[PDB]
Amino acid sequence: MVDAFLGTWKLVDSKNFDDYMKSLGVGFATRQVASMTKPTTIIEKNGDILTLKTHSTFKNTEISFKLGVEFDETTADDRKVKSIVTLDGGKLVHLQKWDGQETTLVRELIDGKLILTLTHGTAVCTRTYEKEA
Ligand SMILES: CCCCCCCCCCCCCCC(=O)O
Repeated sequence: MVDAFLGTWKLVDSKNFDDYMKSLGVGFATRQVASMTKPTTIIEKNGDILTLKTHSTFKNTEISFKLGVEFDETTADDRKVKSIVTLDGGKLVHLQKWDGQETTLVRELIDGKLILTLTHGTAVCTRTYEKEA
């Protein structure tokens, strides 16, 4: 179900990421470096466990989860959240909850590119990844 998302992906476009980070309370210096960073995202499965790595010259993260099963997560900006990832309309939807707040990280495939839409508050960021061979 999740197989077309699997592999290694490289950031090739970013819109409104500063808006998104600022909504989350990320400090100006972190936003400044992040705005010039191009992460690599690696999505792997082993049975129904998915592992999603984000690698960069600035911050690295890694999460493992089962679709539809809540997990604890500590984000790149150091939020401690309750998370769930599910498939919805063919999109990989990651919902994070903390302190009554929520953010969604939605991944979809369009013309072979991986489009990540990040929403928090009114901020909507779109980041595009292309697949590495
Ligand atoms: C990984 C780049 C550094 C961002 C660090 C501070 C903001 C983190 C915000 C939450 C995570 C965003 C992930 C964006 C993405 O995977 O392209």
